[PDB]
Amino acid sequence: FIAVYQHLRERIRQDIIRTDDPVDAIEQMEIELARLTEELTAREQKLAI
Amino acid sequence: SSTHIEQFMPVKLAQALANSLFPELDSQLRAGRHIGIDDLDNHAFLMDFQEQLEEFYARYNVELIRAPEGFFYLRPRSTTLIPRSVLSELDMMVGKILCYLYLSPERLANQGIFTSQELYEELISLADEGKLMKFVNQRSSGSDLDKQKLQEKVRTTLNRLRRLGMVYFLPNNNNKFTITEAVFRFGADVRSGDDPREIQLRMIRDGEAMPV
Amino acid sequence: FMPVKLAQALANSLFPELDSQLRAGRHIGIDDLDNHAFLMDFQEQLEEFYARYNVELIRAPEGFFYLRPRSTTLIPRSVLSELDMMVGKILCYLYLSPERLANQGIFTSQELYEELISLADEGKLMKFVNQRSSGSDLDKQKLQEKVRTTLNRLRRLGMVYFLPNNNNKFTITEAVFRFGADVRSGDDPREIQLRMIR
Amino acid sequence: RIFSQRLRQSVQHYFDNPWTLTVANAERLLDMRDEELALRNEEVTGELP
Amino acid sequence: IERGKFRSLTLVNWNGFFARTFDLDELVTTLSGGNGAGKSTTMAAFVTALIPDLTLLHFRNTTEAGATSGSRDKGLHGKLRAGVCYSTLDVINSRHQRVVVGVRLQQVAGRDRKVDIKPFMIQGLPTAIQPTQLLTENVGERQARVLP
Ligand SMILES: Nc1ncnc2c1ncn2[C@@H]1O[C@H](COP(=O)(O)OP(=O)(O)OP(=O)(O)O)[C@@H](O)[C@H]1O
Ligand SMILES: [Mg+2]
Repeated sequence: FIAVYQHLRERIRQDIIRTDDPVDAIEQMEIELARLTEELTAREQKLAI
Repeated sequence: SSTHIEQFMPVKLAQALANSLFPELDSQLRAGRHIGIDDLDNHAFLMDFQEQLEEFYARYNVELIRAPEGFFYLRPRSTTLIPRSVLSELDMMVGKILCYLYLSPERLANQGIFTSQELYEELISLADEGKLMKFVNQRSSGSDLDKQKLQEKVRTTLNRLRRLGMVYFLPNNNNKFTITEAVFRFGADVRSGDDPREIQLRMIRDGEAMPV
Repeated sequence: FMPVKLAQALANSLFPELDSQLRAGRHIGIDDLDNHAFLMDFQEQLEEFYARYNVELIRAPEGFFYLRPRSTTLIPRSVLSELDMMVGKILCYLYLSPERLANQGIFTSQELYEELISLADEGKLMKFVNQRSSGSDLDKQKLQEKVRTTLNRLRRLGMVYFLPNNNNKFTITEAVFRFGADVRSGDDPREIQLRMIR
Repeated sequence: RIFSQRLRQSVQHYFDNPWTLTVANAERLLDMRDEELALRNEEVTGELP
Repeated sequence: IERGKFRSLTLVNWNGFFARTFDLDELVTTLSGGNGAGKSTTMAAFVTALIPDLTLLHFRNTTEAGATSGSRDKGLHGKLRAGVCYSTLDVINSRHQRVVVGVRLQQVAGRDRKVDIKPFMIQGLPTAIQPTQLLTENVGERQARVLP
C-alpha cells in the first residue's frame, strides 16, 4: 500500500496540482477537465462562424 | 493467409512506420530531443501510436517514456543498442533555473518570452555567485572579464538545451526565447517530499540520473 | 500499406543491430557472413527504406555495403580528419601483392607508423600534429598517439580488424578500397596509389 | 507554498550531492572529408564536321 | 500570339560526338540508325541541358523501364569524354528574341564516377553566329580546339 502511494506521489504534473496527497489530486485533475471542456466548447463555437 | 502483413508485423505498427512523419521524428528522438505539446504534428503522432512505438524501440533495449507533463523522450538501458550520455553541472544549474522560471507566476505576464539577461540575473540571485564562478575559471574572484566569460558559457549551454528541445528562440530575435514543459525533468530529485538520498538511489536505479 | 518483403526484412531479428551500425557509417564486407547475406537478400527494399532518410545505400563493386548521405540527409553527418584520409590511403597501398608473402594478411602498428613517416612529406606531417612542431621526439610521440587514435576510428568504420589481444596487430579488409584511386585501362595500382599519395 | 522551499533548497545545496540526467546520444554518421574538386583537363582537339 | 520554338541542339566532346549540331523541326524530328548509333545519347544530352539537377537525372535502359532501382551509377558519366564538354539549346522567344541556354559538363577525377555542371545563358547574340563555332577555337590546319 505504501509502495502504491509512493509510486503515485511522483506522478503529479505541475505546481497548482502539488497537493502531495494523490486522492486529493484527483479532484483537481477533474476540475481541469471541466475547465478544458468549457474552453473547447467556446473554441468550437468560434470555429463554426 | 501467406504473404500477409500480419504474419510479420501488426498492421498499426506498419501503418505508423509508413507515415511521412516517422523519419524526422526517429532521427530526432535518437539524438535525444524531448517532444512537448507545442509541436502538434509530432506530439499527435506520438499519441496516436504510442504503444507501437514503445514496442518497436524495445527491440533496441531502450524505453520510449512519457512524463506526466505530457512530454516524450528516450531512456536507454544498460544493455542499450544506442549510446547514452550525461549533461554537465552547468547545464543542470541552467536547467533548474529554467524550471523555476516556468513556474514563476510573477513573470507569467511576459507570455513565456524571457531574455538571457533575466535568466542570468535570476541565477546569480539564488546560487553562490563567487563559488559558482570556480567552474568558469579556477582563479575567478568577481572580475568583469570573468563575468562576461560566465555569461558566454551560459549563452552556449542554453543553445545546447535548445537542440534538446527544452527552449525555443524567437523567429527574428536571438536574445529572447520561450520555455516548454520538458524542463520539469530537472525537478526529478524533489517532486516527492521525501528523503533526498532515497530519491537519488531510486533515480540511479531507474537509469534516470548518474552522479559525477 | 507497406510492401510485404520490406515488412519481413525489418521484422528480422538482425535488423536493429545492422541499422545501428549502418547509421554510424560502418561498412559491411564479405567477412560478416550473416549481415552480408541479409543485405544481399533484401537490398531492393532496404534501398527504398533508407531513401526516405535522404541517405543512399550503395554496394561497392568490390562487394561491401555502405551508406552515403545526401546534402539533405536526415541523419546528422560528421567528417574525417586529414590525417584520417592519409592513413586510409596508406592502408590502401599496403593492400599489395607482396603483402601476402610479407605478412600473410596480418600487420602491426609499427609497419603503418614507419610507412607513414617514410612516405609522407614533412610539411603535411607538421600540419597534422601542429605547425609549431619541428622534428622533435615529443612531436613523434604525439604523432604515434594520433595514429593509434585514428586507427581505432577506422576500426569503428570496419576498415581494419584488430586481432583479439591487447597488442596492436591487425588485418586489412577489402573495404579499404574506398580510399583508393581511379583505375584506368592498363594502369598499375601501385603507381596510381603512389601518385595520389604524393 | 509547496514548491518554493522544495526547489530553492535543491539549487542552493546542489553541490552537496551533484547529480546529472541521462540522454540518448546516438552516433553521428561519419563521412569522407571532401577533398578539393579536381576536374579532368585535357585540351581536346579534333577535325570539325 | 506566336509561340516560342526550339531551334537547335549542340553537343561538344560527348561519347562519339566531337562537335555536332542538330537543327530541330517545327513539328517533328526523327533520329534513325542501327543499335548503338547514339540516339538515346542525344535525348539524354537534351534533357540534361534542360534540367541540370544532378539529384534527379537517372538514365536507365529502355528495358527495365519503370523499375525504381537506385542503381549504383546514374549512367551519365560514361556518355562524356575526358576534358571539357558542353550541351546548349538555341530558342526563339515569343518576342522574337534569340537566347542560348546550356551547361558546361566535366568529369571529376577520382574513384567515384561523378560529374560537374555549371549552367550559363547568352542573350543578344547576333543571328549570324553558330554555337559550334562560338564554342571552339580554330588551331592548326582545320583542327579546331575546344575552349573553357
Ligand atoms: N554510360 C555509358 N558508358 C559507356 N558506353 C555507353 C554509355 N551509354 C551509352 N554507351 C554506348 O554508347 C553507344 C550509343 O548508345 P545509345 O543508347 O545512345 O545508342 P542508340 O542508337 O540510341 O541505340 P539503341 O536504339 O539500341 O538504344 C552504344 O555503344 C552504347 O553502348
Ligand atoms: Mg539507345
